[PDB]
Amino acid sequence: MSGGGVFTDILAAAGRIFEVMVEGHWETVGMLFDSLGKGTMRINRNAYGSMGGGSLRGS
Repeated sequence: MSGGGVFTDILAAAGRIFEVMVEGHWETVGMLFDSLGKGTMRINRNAYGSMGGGSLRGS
């Protein structure tokens, strides 16, 4: 554990810290994201009901 052994564990810890920290980040997103993810789905669908299959056809 001299060199990168411990350091990688530190990396593993922080990564895991940040990771569990990240999960919580998206926990609140179900709110902010919903403001333009749930309702957006409608925007996109409509924006795709013809705009994304005939006008631009996504290509």
